[PDB]
Amino acid sequence: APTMRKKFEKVLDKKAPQFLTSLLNLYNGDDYLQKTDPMTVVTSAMVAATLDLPIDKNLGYAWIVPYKGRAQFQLGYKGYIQLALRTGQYKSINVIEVREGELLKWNRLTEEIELDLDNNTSEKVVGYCGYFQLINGFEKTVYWTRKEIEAHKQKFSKSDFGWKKDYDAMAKKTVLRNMLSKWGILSIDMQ
Amino acid sequence: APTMRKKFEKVLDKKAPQFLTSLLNLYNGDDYLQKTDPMTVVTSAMVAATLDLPIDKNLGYAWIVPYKGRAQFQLGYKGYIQLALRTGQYKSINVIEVREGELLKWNRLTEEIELDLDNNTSEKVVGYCGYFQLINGFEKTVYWTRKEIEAHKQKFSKSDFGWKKDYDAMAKKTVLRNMLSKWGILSIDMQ
Amino acid sequence: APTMRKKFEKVLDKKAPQFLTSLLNLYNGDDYLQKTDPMTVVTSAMVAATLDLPIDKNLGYAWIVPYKGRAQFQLGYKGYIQLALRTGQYKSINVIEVREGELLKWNRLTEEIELDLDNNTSEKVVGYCGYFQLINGFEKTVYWTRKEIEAHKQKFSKSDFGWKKDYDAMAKKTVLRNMLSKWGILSIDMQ
Amino acid sequence: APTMRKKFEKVLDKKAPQFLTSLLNLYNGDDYLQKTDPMTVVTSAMVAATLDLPIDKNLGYAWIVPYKGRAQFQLGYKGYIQLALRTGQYKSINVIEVREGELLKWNRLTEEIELDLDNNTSEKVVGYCGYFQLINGFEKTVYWTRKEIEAHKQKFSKSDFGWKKDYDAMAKKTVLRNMLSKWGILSIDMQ
Amino acid sequence: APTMRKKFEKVLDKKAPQFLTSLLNLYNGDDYLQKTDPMTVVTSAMVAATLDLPIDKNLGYAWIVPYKGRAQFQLGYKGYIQLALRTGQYKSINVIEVREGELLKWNRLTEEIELDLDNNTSEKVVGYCGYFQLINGFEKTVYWTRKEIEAHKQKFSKSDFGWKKDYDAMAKKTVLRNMLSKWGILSIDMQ
Amino acid sequence: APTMRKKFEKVLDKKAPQFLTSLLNLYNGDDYLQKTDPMTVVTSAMVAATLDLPIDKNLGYAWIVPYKGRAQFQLGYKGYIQLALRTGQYKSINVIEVREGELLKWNRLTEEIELDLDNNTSEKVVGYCGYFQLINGFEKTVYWTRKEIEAHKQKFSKSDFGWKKDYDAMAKKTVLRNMLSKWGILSIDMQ
Amino acid sequence: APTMRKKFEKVLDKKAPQFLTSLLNLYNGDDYLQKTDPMTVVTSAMVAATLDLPIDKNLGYAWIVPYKGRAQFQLGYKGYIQLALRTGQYKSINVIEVREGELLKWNRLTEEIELDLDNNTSEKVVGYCGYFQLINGFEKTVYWTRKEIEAHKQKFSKSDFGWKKDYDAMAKKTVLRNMLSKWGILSIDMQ
Amino acid sequence: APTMRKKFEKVLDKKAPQFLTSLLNLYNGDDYLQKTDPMTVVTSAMVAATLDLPIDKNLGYAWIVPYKGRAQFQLGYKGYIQLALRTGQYKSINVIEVREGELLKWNRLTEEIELDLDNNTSEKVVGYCGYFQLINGFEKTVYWTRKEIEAHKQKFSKSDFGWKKDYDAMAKKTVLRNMLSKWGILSIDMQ
Amino acid sequence: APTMRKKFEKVLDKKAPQFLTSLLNLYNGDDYLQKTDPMTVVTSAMVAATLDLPIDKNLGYAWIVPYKGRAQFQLGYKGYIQLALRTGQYKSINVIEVREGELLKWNRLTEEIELDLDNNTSEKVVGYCGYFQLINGFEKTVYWTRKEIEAHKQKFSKSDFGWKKDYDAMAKKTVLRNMLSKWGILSIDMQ
Amino acid sequence: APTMRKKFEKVLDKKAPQFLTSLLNLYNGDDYLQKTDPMTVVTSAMVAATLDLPIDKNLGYAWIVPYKGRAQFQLGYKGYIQLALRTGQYKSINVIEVREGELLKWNRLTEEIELDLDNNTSEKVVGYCGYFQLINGFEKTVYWTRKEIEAHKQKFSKSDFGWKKDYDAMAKKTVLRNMLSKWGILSIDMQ
DNA sequence: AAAAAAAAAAAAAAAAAAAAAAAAAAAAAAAAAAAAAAAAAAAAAAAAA
DNA sequence: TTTTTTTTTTTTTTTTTTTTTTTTTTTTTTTTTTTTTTTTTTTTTTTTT
Repeated sequence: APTMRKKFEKVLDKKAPQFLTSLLNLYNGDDYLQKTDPMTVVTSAMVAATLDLPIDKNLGYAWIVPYKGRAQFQLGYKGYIQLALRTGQYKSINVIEVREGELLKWNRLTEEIELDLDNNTSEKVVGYCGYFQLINGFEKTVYWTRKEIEAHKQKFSKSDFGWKKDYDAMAKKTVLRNMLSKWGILSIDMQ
Repeated sequence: APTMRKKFEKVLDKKAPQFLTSLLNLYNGDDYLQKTDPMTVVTSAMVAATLDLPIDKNLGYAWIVPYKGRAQFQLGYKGYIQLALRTGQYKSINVIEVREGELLKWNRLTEEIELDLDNNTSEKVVGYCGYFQLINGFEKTVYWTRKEIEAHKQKFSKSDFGWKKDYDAMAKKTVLRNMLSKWGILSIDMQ
Repeated sequence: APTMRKKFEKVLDKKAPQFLTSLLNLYNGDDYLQKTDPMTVVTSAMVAATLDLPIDKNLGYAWIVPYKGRAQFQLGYKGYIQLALRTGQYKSINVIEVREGELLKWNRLTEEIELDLDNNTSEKVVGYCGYFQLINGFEKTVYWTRKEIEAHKQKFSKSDFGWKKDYDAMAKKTVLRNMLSKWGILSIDMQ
Repeated sequence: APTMRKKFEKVLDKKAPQFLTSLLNLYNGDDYLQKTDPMTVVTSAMVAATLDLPIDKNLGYAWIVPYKGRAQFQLGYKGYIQLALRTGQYKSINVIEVREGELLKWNRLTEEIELDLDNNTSEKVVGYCGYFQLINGFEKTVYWTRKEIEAHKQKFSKSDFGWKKDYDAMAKKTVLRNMLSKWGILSIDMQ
Repeated sequence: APTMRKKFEKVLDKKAPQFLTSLLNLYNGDDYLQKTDPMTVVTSAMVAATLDLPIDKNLGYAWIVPYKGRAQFQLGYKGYIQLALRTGQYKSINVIEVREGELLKWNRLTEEIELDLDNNTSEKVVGYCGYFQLINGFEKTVYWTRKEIEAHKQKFSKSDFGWKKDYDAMAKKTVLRNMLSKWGILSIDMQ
Repeated sequence: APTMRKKFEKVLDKKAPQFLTSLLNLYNGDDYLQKTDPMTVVTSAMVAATLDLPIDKNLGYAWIVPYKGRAQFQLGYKGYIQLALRTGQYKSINVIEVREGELLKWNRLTEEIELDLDNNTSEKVVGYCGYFQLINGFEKTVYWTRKEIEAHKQKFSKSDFGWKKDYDAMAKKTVLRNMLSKWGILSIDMQ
Repeated sequence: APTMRKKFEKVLDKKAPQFLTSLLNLYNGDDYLQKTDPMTVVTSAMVAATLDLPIDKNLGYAWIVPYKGRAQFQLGYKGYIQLALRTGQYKSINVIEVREGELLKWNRLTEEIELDLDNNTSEKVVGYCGYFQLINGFEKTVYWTRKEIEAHKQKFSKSDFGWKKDYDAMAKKTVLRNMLSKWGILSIDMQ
Repeated sequence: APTMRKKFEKVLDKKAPQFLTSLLNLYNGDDYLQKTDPMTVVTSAMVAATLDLPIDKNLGYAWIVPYKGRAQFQLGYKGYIQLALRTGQYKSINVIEVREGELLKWNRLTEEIELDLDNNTSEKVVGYCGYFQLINGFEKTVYWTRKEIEAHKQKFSKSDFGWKKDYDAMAKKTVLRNMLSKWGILSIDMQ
Repeated sequence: APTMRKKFEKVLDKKAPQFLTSLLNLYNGDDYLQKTDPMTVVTSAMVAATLDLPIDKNLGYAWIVPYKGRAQFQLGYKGYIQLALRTGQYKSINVIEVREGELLKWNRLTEEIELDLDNNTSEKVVGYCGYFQLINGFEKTVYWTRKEIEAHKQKFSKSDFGWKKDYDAMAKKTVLRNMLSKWGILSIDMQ
Repeated sequence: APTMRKKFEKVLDKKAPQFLTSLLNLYNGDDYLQKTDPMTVVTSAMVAATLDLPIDKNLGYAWIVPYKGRAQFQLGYKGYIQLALRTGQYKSINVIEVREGELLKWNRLTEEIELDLDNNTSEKVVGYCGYFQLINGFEKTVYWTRKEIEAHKQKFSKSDFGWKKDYDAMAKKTVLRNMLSKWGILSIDMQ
């Protein structure tokens, strides 16, 4: 038992600046966590700083969100990218927007898609595509339409300010985060 | 005997942050493990952290479930994906939903299935299909119907909250986890 | 002599986490190995961890069973699958259940079997079939009836709890393990 | 001379785990090799591990048998199957039991045999048949009677425990091993 | 000159395990080669391992026999079978024993022989027959009597232990090896 | 010019083991080639290995004989058999000994010979006969007497050790080799 | 034009070993081609190897003879036999020597000759006869005397070493080659 | 149109070696075709190789002769013999020389000629005779005198070197070729 | 309808080389068919090659002559001979020239002609005679004079180059072709 | 019924080239059959080719003439000659022209006619005579005058181009065809 | 009854460099093998420009 | 620029046996180089029961 306590104390002392920065950023921010127990907020900042993911706004790697008076540590859509890059096994990641009259055919069985880029008749988007390929040959491609993204936003999202000014960025972020979370390979320790 | 103790101590010291993160996440969670022996919970967290599978909720790789006052470490449906990707011998993994009037014929002997996608008469699903192919030519395909999935859920599952709002996700997860567990090739050490 | 000792020590040090995981899982389990010599259990865990086959329950690759106060390391019905996949020469493996009024004829000399699937008059099973085919053209097919499986279970099996709730799974597992052990090609090192 | 020593050392270092597993299995077994020179046992384990044929009991590929105080490495009836499959030129191998009133005629010159299967008057066996066919058209068929098998067992076998409980398995194993050893084509390196 | 040296070195390095196995088997055997030059034994093992014919006792493909203080590599009666099967042009090979009152007539010009099998008056053998047929229509048949085999054994063989317990096996082996050596078609590289 | 050099180099690299085996067998043999230029011996071994005819003693397909200080590659009496079998157009080849009081008449114009076999008055040979028949109907028969064979041996052969112990084998070999060389159809590439 | 070049290159690559063997045999031979252009020798070896007729001495199918400083490819008296056998339409070919007091009468119009064989008064030859018969009924017979053969040898032959030791063989070869060249039917591709 | 092109291409590819041999023989020959268009020479070699009649000098079946700067393919006096033998309907062909005081009478109406052979008074020739007989009873006989042959040679032949050394061979060749061309039955495809 | 198309296609494919040879000979010839439709020329070559009558100049069996811009296939005076010989019912065919003072009398009713050959007073020809006799006894004889032949040549022939140098050959050819065409029996398929 | 269909199909397949030649000749000809049903033309060509009588113009054995929009197969004046010769019972056939002052008397009862040939006073024809005699003694003679032939031509013939340039040939053809058709003996199968 | 007829003459061919051998043969009979511990679940998501 | 949810297991233990035998032989080549020549000629008519 004392050995685990000493190891935990050493780990805690090794990562003081991240904890200090997270606490200072939380203090300097707005006042929306005043209805929750401070112990939960401290624990959330602790676990966030343990994973080398500060809570500073300029990076957007993690957040603290209160649920029923309890603070929860949450991962952003760039934390998955950070973990995937820390894994060190990826080769390519990309996500683009398919406009009107670009794709030719697409079947979900063989995951084969063909497009005719730089040949458009209008200036409105029709769908979005994402694709990531590893080093050992594994590849994955997904394609979403506007209706599915709208349904997902209506079902899950509970805000409308961000989705109004820039519709494309939120859709791209959702596609990227879903593709990376569901099928990606993640790791914690950098190699 | 002392050599094995030194090796075990070195292995323990090498993976402290995962153990710390798992313990902190368990502490910050709800109070449902208070009726079990803490030693079993500590051992379960230990073995979970040994396999590079943290117990944090944002990843969903493993769980701790108490059975008859004894805590047990359990693998999720993404842990199999993680192990398969760590193996480094796969080429493709996929699972889709076959809607009404899509498939033509299917026999379980030769595992040959043909479908006519993008040609539907209704908007209700009829079945689910899964398919994974390796690099050395080995392929595997499975097909489930709604009745079999309903029977499996009635026989094994003991909850109904998740199965109500989104029926398709649970069926896809069950098909994927069964196909990967029964016939897949798994490994622990990354290559 | 010293060179072999150094090589053995290096091999031992290379595979510490598997040994640690196996020992922890054995400790966390029930108390049924207390009537045997601990040295035999340690040796069995050692050889099990040497072959990249952990003893964790969630995988079911190997077991430790005591016989006359001596612990023995045993291979499950998925260890054969793992070794066959590690070989890298297979093309297809399958096992199905032949119901009432499905097969037409079957002779054990030429190993030729014909069936009329999706055309049944009842809902009771009559037999089981297994078939595996390699890449270089070698194929093997076996067919068992209910009477033979019942006789085998009565002769060899010494438990009845598992065979009661689900009769089909045990029969399929027995057919698969027998077909893979008697006629399959196995290997230890992954290619 | 130094070049051959370096090559031998490299070959030895390449196959350490098989040697370790064989030695551990020999140690964990019963005490029947204590009347022989340990150097011979070490050499036998060495040559057994050189051919990718471990000595573990669960596989039954090879054995170590002491003769006049000297240990000898011996091939089982599955080692021939393993070598034949490693050759990669086979198409079919089979062995069955001919019961009472099944075969019609059989001549040893043209190796032509005809049978009327699934038409029996009793439940006692009369003989055994074996047949293996290659890819380039070469085929071989053998047929043994009960008297010849009994004479062979009396002449060569020196134990009776195995032959009592299950008479058919030993006869089938003898037919298979004799047919594969005398007329089969074997190889060491996998292709 | 350097190119041939590099090619020879590559060929030597490609076939190390066979050489190692042959040397280990020679070392583990009895002490009868101590009166000969070790260089000749090494060269004989080298050429034996070059032709993919190990010197292990369990296979019986080749031997090393000392003549006037010089070791010589020799082919067994199964090496001819191995080479003939490696050729890939054969269709059938067989050898049987003709008992008393079985054959009717036999002339050595047209090589036509007729027999009445399964009709015997005694239980003593009278002669032996061998027959091999290729794919392109070429066939060859030979027939030996007891007197000729006895004369050959007296003239050439210099041992009597093997010929005493089992007279038929040695005669069959001699007929097979003579028929395959004198008239058969052999090859070294497998096709 | 470079293309022919590349083709020759590829052909040389394709047939290394035969060259290595021939050189090793020549080295392990007696010392009778020490009075000749090594370049001629190397060239002779090269051409011998090019035709898939190794120089090993156990086969007796080809020899190296020095003439006036120059080594020459020579074909044995089995090389003709090998080439004829490689041709793939033959149907039957045979050679027998005609004893006293067996043949009735023989004329060299129509090549018609009749004999009364199995009816002899003495045990001394009188002549030898050879006969080979193709598939397209072409047949050839030759008959030699003792006087002609003795004259040929006196005129051409320059040794007497072999001809003393076994007179019949040398006569049969001479008849076979002459009949196959003068009138047979030969080919190099196997079909 | 490129198509014919590709076809010629493929034909050249298909027959490399014959060209290599011919070149090696020419190199290993005596030095009598040093006064001619090497290009002509290379072309002659090329055309000789194109017709599946190697230039090796042990076969005697073709030769290279220099005329006025130009090498020429020439057919031997066995090349005609090889081509005739490749045709596949022959039934019988023969040539014999008619001794003193054997023939009775012979007219060149109807090509009818009668002889009384095995009835001689001396041991000196008087003439030679040749006869070949096809399958469709066509037959041809020729008869030469000693004077005509002597005149032909004096007129055409320019050497005397071969004609001295063995007079009969050269006469038989001349009769055979003339009869086969003037009236025979030849072909290049084997059927 | 494409079908005929494919058939022509297949026919061309089937007969490459004859074309290659003809071209190589033409290249290796003297320089007398340098004043003609190469396309005509290529076409002539093509048609010559199409009819299974190579242009090699050792056979003398066909020639290429330039006329007014245009190369022409020409048939020799042995090509007619080859075609007649390919027909498969002939029974006998012959041509002889009638010397002084041999024939008795000859009339051109009934084609009846009688001679008294082996009864001569001088050693000078007087005429030539040719005779060919089919299988169905058709026969043809021709007889030429010296004056007619001399007139034909003066009228048609434009060279004198060949006609000087050997007068009889040219006359026999002319008689044979005229008799076979004017009245013979020819065919292209062998039967 | 499809059956006749398949049969026609098979017949076309069976006779490709004749068509190819005819087309190549037509191409290599002079330019006199450039004023006609190529389809007619192709059809004429097709029908000419269908009847096993190539259009090569060295044989002179058939020709292509343009009439009013339309190519026509025409039979020569040797095609009738070829067809008559293919019939297989003829016994004798002949045509001679009757000189001055040879014939005695000739009447056209009974077709009886008598001549006194080898008794001439001048060296000028007076007429021509032709005679052909079958096997079943049918005979036919015709006799032409110089005036009738001159009248026929003036009426029908439209060229004078051939008729100038050799007057007898054209007259003999006309007599032969007229006698064979008007009264002969012809057939297409060889028997 | 199926047997007759198979026999008809075999007969059709046996005579393809004649049908092909007839169709090609009809196609290459002029356009005068375009007003008739193609089925009738095909049937007429079929029956014409069935009787071994091609429709090619160079032979003139048969024709196709349209009558009231229906094509009809017609026999020429040489088809009767062909059938009569196929019968094999004839001995002589002839037809001549009787000029002015040649015949003496002629009565139609006894069919006796006498003429004084080679004794004429003018150069104009007066009549025509025809005569054919069999082997068994049967003879037939007919005699026509100019008036009867003119009346027949006026009554039956409907063209005048042919009858103008050559009056004698048409009269001879009419006499021959009438005499052969009315009184001759005809057959279809050759004997 | 639809039948009259022709485009045909000819050559470039003689011949040889083949006789032959170094092969007789053996070290091989066979065994240690029968099979079991297996069924399954905890999962749906979002905070971003 | 905005804050959730859900549930807890089960079974069972082994046996069998050990070897043998024996070693070689044979020897050596030959011979010789070529030739000859180059074309021609000409194109449609007719009908229907």
